[PDB]
Amino acid sequence: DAIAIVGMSGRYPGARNVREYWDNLVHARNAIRDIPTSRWDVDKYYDPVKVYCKSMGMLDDIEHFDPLFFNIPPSEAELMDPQHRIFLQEGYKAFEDAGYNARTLNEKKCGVYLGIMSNEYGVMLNGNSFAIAAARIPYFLNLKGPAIPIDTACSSSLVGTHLARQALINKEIDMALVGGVSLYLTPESYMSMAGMLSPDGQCKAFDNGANGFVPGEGAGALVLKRLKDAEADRDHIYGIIIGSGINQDGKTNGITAPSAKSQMDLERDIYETYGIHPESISYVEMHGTGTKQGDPIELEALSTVFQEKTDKKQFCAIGSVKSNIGHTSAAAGVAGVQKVLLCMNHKTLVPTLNFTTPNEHFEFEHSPLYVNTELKPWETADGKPRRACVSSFGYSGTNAHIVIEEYQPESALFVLSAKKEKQLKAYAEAMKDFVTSNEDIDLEDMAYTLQTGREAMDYRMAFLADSREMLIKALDDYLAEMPNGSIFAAHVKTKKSEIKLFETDHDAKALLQTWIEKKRLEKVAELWVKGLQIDWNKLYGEYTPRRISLPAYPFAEEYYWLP
Amino acid sequence: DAIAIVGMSGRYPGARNVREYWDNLVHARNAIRDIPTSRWDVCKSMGMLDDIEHFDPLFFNIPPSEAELMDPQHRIFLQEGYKAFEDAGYNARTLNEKKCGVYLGIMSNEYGVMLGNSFAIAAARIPYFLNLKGPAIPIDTACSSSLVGTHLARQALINKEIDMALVGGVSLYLTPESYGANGFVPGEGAGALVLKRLKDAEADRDHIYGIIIGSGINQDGKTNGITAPSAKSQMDLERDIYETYGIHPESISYVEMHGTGTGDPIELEALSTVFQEKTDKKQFCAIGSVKSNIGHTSAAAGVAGVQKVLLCMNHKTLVPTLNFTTPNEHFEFEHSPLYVNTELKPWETADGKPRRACVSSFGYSGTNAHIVIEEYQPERSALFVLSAKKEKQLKAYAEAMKDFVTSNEDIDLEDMAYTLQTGREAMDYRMAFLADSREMLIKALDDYLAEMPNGSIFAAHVKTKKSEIKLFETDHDAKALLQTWIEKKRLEKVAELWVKGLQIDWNKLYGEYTPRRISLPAYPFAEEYYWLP
Repeated sequence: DAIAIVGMSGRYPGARNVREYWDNLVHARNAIRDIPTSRWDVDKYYDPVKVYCKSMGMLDDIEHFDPLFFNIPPSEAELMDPQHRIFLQEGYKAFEDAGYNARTLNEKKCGVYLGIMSNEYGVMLNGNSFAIAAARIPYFLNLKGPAIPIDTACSSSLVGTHLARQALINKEIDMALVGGVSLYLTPESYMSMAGMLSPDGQCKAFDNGANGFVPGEGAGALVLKRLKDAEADRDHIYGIIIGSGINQDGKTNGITAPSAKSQMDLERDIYETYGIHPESISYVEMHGTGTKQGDPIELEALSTVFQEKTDKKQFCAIGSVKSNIGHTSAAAGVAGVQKVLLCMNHKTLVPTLNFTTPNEHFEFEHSPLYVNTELKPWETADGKPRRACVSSFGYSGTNAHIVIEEYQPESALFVLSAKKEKQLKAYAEAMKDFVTSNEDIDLEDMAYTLQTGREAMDYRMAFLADSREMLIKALDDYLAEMPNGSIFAAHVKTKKSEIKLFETDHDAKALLQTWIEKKRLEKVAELWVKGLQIDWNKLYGEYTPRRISLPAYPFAEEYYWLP
Repeated sequence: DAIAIVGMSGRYPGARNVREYWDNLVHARNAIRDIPTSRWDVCKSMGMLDDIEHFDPLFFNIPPSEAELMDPQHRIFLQEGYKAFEDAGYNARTLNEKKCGVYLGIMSNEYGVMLGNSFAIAAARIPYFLNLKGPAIPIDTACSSSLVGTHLARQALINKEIDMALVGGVSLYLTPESYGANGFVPGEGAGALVLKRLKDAEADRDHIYGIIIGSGINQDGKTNGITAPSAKSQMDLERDIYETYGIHPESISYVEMHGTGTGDPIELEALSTVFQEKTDKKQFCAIGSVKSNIGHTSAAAGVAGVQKVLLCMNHKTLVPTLNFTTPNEHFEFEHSPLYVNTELKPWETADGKPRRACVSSFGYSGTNAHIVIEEYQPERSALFVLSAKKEKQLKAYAEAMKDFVTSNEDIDLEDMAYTLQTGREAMDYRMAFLADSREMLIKALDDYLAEMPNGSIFAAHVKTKKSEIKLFETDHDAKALLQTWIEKKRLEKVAELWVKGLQIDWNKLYGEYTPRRISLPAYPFAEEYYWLP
């Protein structure tokens, strides 16, 4: 039936994570920049009539990787496509976002479906097959569901989402990591213009001045489960997928041209199959690439399908994040889904950019659709959950469309750890920023998540806090190395002797168990940082807190490029 | 009634301790040497102690600079006295505030003059260090000093004025100025005994070397010259003691004579006459003098003799008296109760009667003493612990224990561990180990000394491990775990924790078999040189 999205991680132009992404969207920020010479020299390729676009939605630090975290030799890192490296990181972080760790994922029937469409690094070098790109994560975490790369060009990550959904419903897997990754590493590839690119370097979605897309980079992952399992497992749930479908354009006027009829059929069939009335939908994240013939075809298709069922006018907002971050290709779908989920969570619609005058080839006034250019509350009538769609179409003609529905749910001991001390310090900084930014965080949920939803690694710190202010001060104290009697920190390999007593002796265990049961948190904390395994469940009686989204591991930022 | 001797320590010519002393006596060794030029430039002979300058002032909370200003007589007795307590199995903790008297025989001031150093302070050193509360009295009755002290301590214990007494003597010969039978050769020495009422010693489960069943002191009075002896006074002394305390001369089988080798014939006649008043029996009582081995140890003479007698009783063995070829012309042995023993032989007793002996000590000032001693007749892995105030001394302690165990094939391992646990202060530098046999024990100590890794051996400096044992000191279930460990089996765990500084309740290791304290090697003091500043 319904598929729950229980974890996400995103890395897009101008946004190192989904929290920065959200902030940028709310503030209607455009992340497209001129291509710097550190990538390539546009002047050596630029011709205005060769490349005729000098702009890109770019990721920062595409060379950074933490190979030691993944048990990969540093020298092997140089030989890895950064698309592989970046997804390995984001994919991992999605799991941690959900509150799952290596221990809890071991032997899980989790499928991995990875959108990917380019091979630039591999060619530059003359391990880097699509097949291996997908298999990296399963190999690392010991997952047992199929690992499949999907190259349907720009629809890739949405197509993957469909396949994962069907495998989950058919009970072939019990979890799914779906995502996409796209980088533009060479003048040659980003180049193919074929007439595709805008000379102004913007995706002018829905606008009469639409004249092509600007290439964007991105890497995004989702964690999917059956809704029934997600509720039983007490996951935190971003939203639910209540319908999806994929099809083909077939014979068009040129293989990269779109088909109105196919787009209508896709959308109509989905709504009919899953009993979804177009009136129930209030936002659509369009493919919306800002191409002159593509935009009006998409608009006309969707409008027509909606109008078949309803006379209501201008009830459904449309937008495209490609207006913000460019066309992130294989990662386009996951970028779009993540926008909609964030919109749902905050009950807020955000502006679509670069829209001045409606495309002449489509009339909005008598349409169910309207272009939203406002930061405004996402209103819903009665009790009803918000519903949205995401479309993604590829140049090869393979189309995807999913329907997402809002999910409507019915002193603490803080522990942190990392594989190196430097990353532990980075972790504490990320948590401090997060708590600073999120004034309403549930302290018990957060602590519970750090306890049960993160792997205890070798470098540890812990502390007590009963308030946001106390929490922030503890982290500040830790970071500033200024003495605080409630802060504990150790390297586990150093302390083995100081812990053995509680591991072997019968009365010491019984003491430790009593400590945990009577909530003697200082004592539990001191021992935990030293490496003692704590049964966290014992900390909780009638009331158990819930896992929530927190910042994920802050990987070492080590530079690896061509050998 | 009876007084138990529950601790002893001794340092005599040729003997750094009471075990070497015994060995020397058994082998009829003579410790008299020519006086070297390092003492002074030269009678040219003396019974000398070795390294009289050596002291461990830090152990005793004394500034190293003060040590140079201390009479070495004070310093050496401080050490020997302390070791006597440890021999008995008592430590700083268990002695704190005890009503223990200190009676110290001392009769010279050489160092003070050469240069704090009063007799009054000499006696008070140990009480000050250990916080004892019985009177501290120095006794100068010349060569009878330590035996006079013994008498006074005995009377105080019987009157219940004190509950313990440290009695002792110390004599050094530091200057040329203060310095067959032909006179005596001067000897140096320091000795101490620990005394208790017998009833207390048995209730407290002390180990008991022997019991004092009679003692007396008196004066020569008017003699022909103040340093001459009085046959009559010696007789009266001995008779009065035997009569007061119901002691029949026939029961006595050894007498350690004053026996300075001058005097001799008067002592022989006196004792012989007193014995003969009560018995016709001939040549039943052996006589000797340890002054033939070690010289005339002066203030320490009494304690040296008492220790010889106790060692004899313990080993049920009589040892040779030396330098005897032909009897003194002025006394006829053949029809006497007395005979000079020159043999190493079994000390025989009839029908399981306890052996009895006497010690006589007579001073040049005319103050005499005589005491009567009776032999005392009493009715799995272990955890061995050692500690010292410096690592160097811990190493020396381990060596001393290994030698001791090597020399004593019949040591009770449980008793020894028990003594190391309860009868020594746990100090800052620690080692511990398990053993279930003599061989394992010796091996462990060897391994420790040779620095050969051994999984049964644990060692730590306590100041370094504080953070590591806190986990056990305050928490209730950690204590329960420790109590389960020590209540009871894992010993390895108790050992690891103990060396790190955790206080253990040694009693809990024992359900209703409890082992007994025994004599073991005492602290091996740092051997630092201090002399005139």
